[PDB]
Amino acid sequence: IARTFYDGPEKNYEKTMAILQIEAEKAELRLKELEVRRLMRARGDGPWYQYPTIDKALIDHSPKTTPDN
Amino acid sequence: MNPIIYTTLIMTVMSGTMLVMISSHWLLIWIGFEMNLLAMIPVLMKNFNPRATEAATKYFLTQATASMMLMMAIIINLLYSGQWTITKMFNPVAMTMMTMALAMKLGLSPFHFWVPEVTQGISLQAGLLLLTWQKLAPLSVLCQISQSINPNLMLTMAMLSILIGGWGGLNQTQLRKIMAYSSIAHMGWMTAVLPYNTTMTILNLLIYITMTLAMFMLLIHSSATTTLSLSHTWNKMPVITSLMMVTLLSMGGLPPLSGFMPKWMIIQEMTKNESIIMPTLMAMTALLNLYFYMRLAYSSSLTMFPSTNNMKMKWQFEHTKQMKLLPTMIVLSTLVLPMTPALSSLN
Amino acid sequence: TMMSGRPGRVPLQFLPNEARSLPPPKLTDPRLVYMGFLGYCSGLIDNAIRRRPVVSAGLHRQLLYVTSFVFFGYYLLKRQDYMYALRDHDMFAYVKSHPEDFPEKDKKTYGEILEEFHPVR
Amino acid sequence: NVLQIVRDHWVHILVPVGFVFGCYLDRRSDEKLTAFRNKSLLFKRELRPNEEVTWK
Amino acid sequence: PFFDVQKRLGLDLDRWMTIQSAEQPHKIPGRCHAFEKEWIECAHGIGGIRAEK
Amino acid sequence: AKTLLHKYSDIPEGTECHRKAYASTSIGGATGLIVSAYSIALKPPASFLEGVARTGRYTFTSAAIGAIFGLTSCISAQVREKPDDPLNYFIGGCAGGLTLGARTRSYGIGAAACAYMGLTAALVKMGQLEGWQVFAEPKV
Amino acid sequence: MLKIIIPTTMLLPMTWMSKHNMIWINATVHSLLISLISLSLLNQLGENSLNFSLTFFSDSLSAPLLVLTTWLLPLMLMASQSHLSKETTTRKKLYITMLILLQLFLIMTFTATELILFYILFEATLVPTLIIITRWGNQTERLNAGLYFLFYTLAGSLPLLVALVYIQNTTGSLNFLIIHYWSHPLSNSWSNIFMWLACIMAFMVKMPLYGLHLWLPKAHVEAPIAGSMVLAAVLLKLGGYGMMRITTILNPLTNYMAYPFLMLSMWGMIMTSSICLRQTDLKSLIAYSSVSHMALVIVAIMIQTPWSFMGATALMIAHGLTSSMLFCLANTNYERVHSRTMILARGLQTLLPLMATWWLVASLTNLALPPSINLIGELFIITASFSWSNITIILMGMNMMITALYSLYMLITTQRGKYTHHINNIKPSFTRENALMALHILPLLLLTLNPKMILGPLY
Amino acid sequence: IRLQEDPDPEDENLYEKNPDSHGYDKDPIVDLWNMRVVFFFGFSIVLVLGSTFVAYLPDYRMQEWARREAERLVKYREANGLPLMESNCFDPNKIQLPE
Amino acid sequence: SSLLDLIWLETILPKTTSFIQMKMSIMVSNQKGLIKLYFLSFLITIMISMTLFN
Repeated sequence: IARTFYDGPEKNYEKTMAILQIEAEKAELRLKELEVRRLMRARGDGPWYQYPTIDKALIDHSPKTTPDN
Repeated sequence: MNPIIYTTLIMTVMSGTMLVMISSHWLLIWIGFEMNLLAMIPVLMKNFNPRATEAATKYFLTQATASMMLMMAIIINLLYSGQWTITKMFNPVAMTMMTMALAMKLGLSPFHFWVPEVTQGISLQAGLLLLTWQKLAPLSVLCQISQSINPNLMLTMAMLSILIGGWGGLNQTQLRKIMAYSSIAHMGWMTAVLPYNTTMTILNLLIYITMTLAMFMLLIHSSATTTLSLSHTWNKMPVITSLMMVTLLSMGGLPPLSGFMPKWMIIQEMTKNESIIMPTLMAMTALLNLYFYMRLAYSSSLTMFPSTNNMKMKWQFEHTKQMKLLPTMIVLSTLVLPMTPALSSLN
Repeated sequence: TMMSGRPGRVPLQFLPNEARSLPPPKLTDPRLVYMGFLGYCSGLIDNAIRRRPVVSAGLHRQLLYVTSFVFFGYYLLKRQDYMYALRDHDMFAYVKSHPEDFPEKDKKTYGEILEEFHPVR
Repeated sequence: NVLQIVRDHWVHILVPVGFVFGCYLDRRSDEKLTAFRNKSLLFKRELRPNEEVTWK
Repeated sequence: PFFDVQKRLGLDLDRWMTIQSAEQPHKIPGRCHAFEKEWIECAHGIGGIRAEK
Repeated sequence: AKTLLHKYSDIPEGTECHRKAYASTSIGGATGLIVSAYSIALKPPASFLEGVARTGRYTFTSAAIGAIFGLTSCISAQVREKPDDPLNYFIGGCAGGLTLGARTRSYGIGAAACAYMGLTAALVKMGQLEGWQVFAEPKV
Repeated sequence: MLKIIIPTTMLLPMTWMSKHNMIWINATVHSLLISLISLSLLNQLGENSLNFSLTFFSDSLSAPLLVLTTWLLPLMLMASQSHLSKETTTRKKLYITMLILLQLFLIMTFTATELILFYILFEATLVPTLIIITRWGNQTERLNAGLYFLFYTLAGSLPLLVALVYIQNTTGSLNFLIIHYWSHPLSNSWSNIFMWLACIMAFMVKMPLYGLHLWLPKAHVEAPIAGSMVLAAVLLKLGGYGMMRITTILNPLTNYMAYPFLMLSMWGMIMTSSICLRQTDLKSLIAYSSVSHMALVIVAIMIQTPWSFMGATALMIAHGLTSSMLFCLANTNYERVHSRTMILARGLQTLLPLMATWWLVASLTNLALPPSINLIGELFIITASFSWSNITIILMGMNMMITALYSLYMLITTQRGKYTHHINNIKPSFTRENALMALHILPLLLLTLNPKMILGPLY
Repeated sequence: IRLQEDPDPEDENLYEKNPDSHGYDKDPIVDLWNMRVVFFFGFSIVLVLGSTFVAYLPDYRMQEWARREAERLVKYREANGLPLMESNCFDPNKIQLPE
Repeated sequence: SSLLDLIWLETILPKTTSFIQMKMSIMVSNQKGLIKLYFLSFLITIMISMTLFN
């Protein structure tokens, strides 16, 4: 039965090790992502949560009728 | 109404919505809203009768009041900032006026009565267009201005919408009123998740639009506007009743159907923001929506109501007109839970 | 809006040029197979609603359903993968740029960590 | 005739081919988790001269 | 929500009317043209949060 | 609403039971006034006197519920010398529920209101202790 | 686990493409084949679980439940083919499809390695069950029964979803291995108390706990035979499996929050046995017996000792088999006389001898008769509760006495006495019914022969 | 009366048309083959083969291995005067208690 | 059986909750569809939003 239908314990042991490593890395990444999201929303110094501001290319710098702008 | 006039009015409604969704100027956004309302009124009044006229009158009055409040908010924001670009509004009073105007347009509680009244007044196609498009546009504006929305007011209106929709749908027996109260509850969910993740708001909007389109197309196919009228459909085409039962189960949020994904993602996102009481209450209140969905499902599909004698001739004849994309709507509203991580693409 | 307004984002662009540097989904992706399954279900529901033989009628229609669903699913998977990769890239860049906010911590073994013991009785 | 019998008894292969496909997919899933193969402290050993992997 | 068709196509439909420091007919200056220009140039390209702060 | 709520929070739990009762009565009166205004708007009375009577009944019931809740909670905390205890809030909530049942003259309504309001007030006290937030400020 | 999951997803097209007169034969044969294939999961390890992949894993607790589900499917097929002879071919195929979907969801539930996926699947088990009940039930009360069942379960389970997403946000993962290796003590606070309440209350409603059980008599009495068989055998064990899985992270708060649930479970076990003593309906009697047994399982899980978990697992398996057999016997007698009243049909011992023998064996296994696995599990739970406290022996003894009393009362009322004079449509027992009873009873005795296969990981 | 409803049909007996009926189906041949497949597969295959498979399942729980290991440890410890059961699961030298 | 299982355990959870939901549903849906009434409600809501929320 063991020869035909089943494999050695090494396979299950090392598959479990790999699965645990993957899941631990995913959990750490999730927590780090939450921290990064909180910091980015609080500060606004990263790529995320960059709410639009007025483009300065619209400003007309040609001389006006009034000298003091 | 002439078919050319009908199609140009539909195109004008869509043009107004697109103008709202692509404009960067508050005046142009208001113009889009006005054009949408102006072209929408005859669409409601297409099939002339006192009920259609009354529904159109009530809808016009509500939308005109909301548009006036929205323009006042725009003017007040201009006074304190001198800006027309649609960004975070610079005055809390202007923001409150804008939020109330957009909530009135969306039908959020306590501005909800016109939604069931108009939906019962107008036909099935008019109700479908109303719900879908007229929820599509103001939510776009709200998503644009989300960063300045007052969380307390928005969540209060959302919770009121959920409760009122659940209770109204619980009491009603007319299919159009049931659909209107379901729309109110789903709008409550979406606006509740709005001040946290507009992406989740858009996801819930897409799922709700798909489910509503499928349900309204099924109702058009069955030509039933009441519960008893729907109770005869099993004797003429039981496939439609079974598909509608599955869609109703999906709309209640039962796993593993598509309707569970919006509630699941909204609960997750709102919990990320250290809010537990609100997601728990919102999840528990949806049981009313599920209850009247199940009550409708008992009458139509899971049981067999008495029939009549001319149903034999109805058997002999065949359904001529076809509503394309109905199978696609039925599939997408029931079997897209495994494809959930596409919300990043939606992002 | 988290990733909206990201610098250098072209409006109305389903897939930017920088997405070409990512591994495309395999044609035998299980997500693509599920998309094809959804297309097949759509074809079956079409036949059932129109009162045709469910499995026999409209083989061309079923084929077009499956093909369209697979096509759109492939492009949707490409966009989803690109967005998730971009999120991870931005997160790692921010972690690199803010060491004060993300500092390394001393690692102590369970022989040094004191944990209270709660008996079960 | 054979053609009539097979037209009625062709469904009996579905569950067996599904079982075979499931076993194949189990093998494929296992082949993606070979990150600590022959690297666990408990089962680490030197390879035999005529084998490439400890388990498949 | 906001499909930036104007920026995608390079059009100009309402950005001319968005602000009072833009191109005005006969170069008529606004009442607060200099102040608006200073604020816009300060806030350009830093995001809403940093612009407000 | 914010002013009254922050006044009630400012008054300490185990002290100044008269002030606590006054603040709770004010909160209840405001709630009853809003409820009566909505009731008159949605379901108009047949006469001005009927409308005034309905407003008076609703406002007095709400104010009585608030006063009984505040008095019971403050007195219980004071006599037990155990502030920051949800049990006092539960007792006050059940007292308010019994007051509502007496006002509506229904034993079943009174019992259900006692149970539900006691649970709700206990939850409110637990939230005040633990920092629970209903309208959580956006983050992350 | 794909070698078991995919064959069911192939059973679906087989059912929908088979000929009209071969659907039952094909479904039964291939369900038995799938059960034989799923018997391989009983080869468990002594140190850790069987981790097939990142999504599915098997344990010494998951394996017996999976084998029970795979073995229970063909019995449901036999009973359904008994009572669905006049249905159209499409509706027969729909019923078989509902049963197949329920089995598939149960398999994925018991093999899910993550708490959120487990939640999704164990909630997905409601839809096929609700459809089966409210569509193929016989009485008018099937609609109300379905409403009660659905809303009890969902009102229990929604706070569980909130708790699971909150735990994911706080800790980073809902994977069971991660939450077991990285488990941290739960401090005594209102927040932790309410998290504990959410999880435990969801699973208690699923158990069901005493005071949260009305949906069980409503659904079990009014469901069809297959629905009643699956509701008691497997669907009741979702609560116990979840509580065994979820209590990893709830310590040491479980030592203090278990008192109300333990008191409810013990006293309600006594109360439901007493209710069984005075029941005028046979299906109701069996349903309340199920309530008592699951209350005992709740007691074992709450006291939470290695000796209690083994007894809990054994009692779950034994109760599943025994309840399925009792429901089948009651359904046969109902099909004879078209009524569920227990005293309507009597003298069945002298009208149907071998069926009386099946009744006797089922009643003997229902009460804890050694060396049956029912007795093994009950005795382990009683000993663990005795270690917990020394009046639990008083409560367990009272429960055992009333259990024997009502079991033998049911047996005597249904079988002994003189037959009803006017009931003359009791045909001889069918080969199908006798085979169903034999397939229900023989695995129970074989598991008695080999008991360590159903004692869980703690063995 | 308020409907045009069919009367409740009389219950049908399978033994009426087929005296030697196993109760599976109305058609005698299909009934017989359903009985044959159920009995053969279920009883023979599942019961006998699965029961002997479970009986002869390999000792993966390491009961025999644990017994042999315990025997070796008892032999070694009692042959050298060491305690049969250690008082500590871990090494106090490797455990650093706080001060 | 009667007093606890069939009467009071029914009265506490399933019957009281259902009765409350039915009463609230009747209260919400018992509207005569008068625009004057619910527009006055709108005015009250607007004033409450302007004053209470700050």
